[PDB]
Amino acid sequence: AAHGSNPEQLKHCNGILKELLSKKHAAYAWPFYKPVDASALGLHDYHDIIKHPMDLSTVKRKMENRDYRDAQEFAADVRLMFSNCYKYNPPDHDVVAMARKLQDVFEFRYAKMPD
Ligand SMILES: O=c1[nH]c2ccccc2c2ccccc12
Repeated sequence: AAHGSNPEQLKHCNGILKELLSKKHAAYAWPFYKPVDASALGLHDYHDIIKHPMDLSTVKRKMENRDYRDAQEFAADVRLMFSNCYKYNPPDHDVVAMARKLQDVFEFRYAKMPD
C-alpha cells in the first residue's frame, strides 16, 4: 500500500544505513559490512543454521535498487541480520556484543522516524 510518506521514511532509513556504515561505529559495525564468508571462517554449519543470511552491503544494494517499498521492509532486514548473529553464536561471544551495540544505534534512530 504505497503511502505518500513512504519516500520520506525511506530517506530516513537510508540515513540510518549510512550512519551504520560510518567511521563513528566502525569499531563494532565491521563484522556486518559484508556477507558472512562461512567457509573462510571455518563455520561449516552456518548455512544449516542460518537459512536467510543478511548484511549491511546487501541492505545497501537493496536500498540502491529501490527494492524496499517501505520502512518496515528495511527494518525487517536490519533486524534479521542481528537475529542471525544471536541465533548462531553463544551469547557471550564478542561478535554478539558488537551486534547488540550496533542494534542499539539502529533501534534508537529508527524510533525517531518522521511520521
Ligand atoms: O555471526 C557471526 N559469527 C562468527 C563467529 C566466528 C567468527 C566470525 C563470525 C562472524 C563474522 C561476521 C559476521 C557475523 C559472524
